[PDB]
Amino acid sequence: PMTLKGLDKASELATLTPEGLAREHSRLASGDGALRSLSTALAGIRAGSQVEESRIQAGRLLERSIGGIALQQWGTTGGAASQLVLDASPELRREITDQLHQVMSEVALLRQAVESEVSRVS
Repeated sequence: PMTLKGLDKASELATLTPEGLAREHSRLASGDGALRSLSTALAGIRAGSQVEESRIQAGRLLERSIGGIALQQWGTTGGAASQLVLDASPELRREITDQLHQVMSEVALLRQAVESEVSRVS
């Protein structure tokens, strides 16, 4: 459940911005960071879900290249994503954001899958 919460914050990533991209990134990449939690929440599902699909779906995302930078990057500072943003700002926020929103879309598929497993337990 806690892992899902981490992914829940990812919902904000779908509403990321350019201004916050430079700032939110740092914060979103900090403790509890929605950007960082997104990557963590995903990893949590990889070993949090009792379905190979959850891990496969999560893994595929964790291995996915967001904004041209691995997703695992759009969830931590000092990565390639940081450099990617260092270049594009207004456009990145447009494309990167558009991609982020889409990234969460797929996460919802895996997310719901996890809830289904934890739900079935009930």
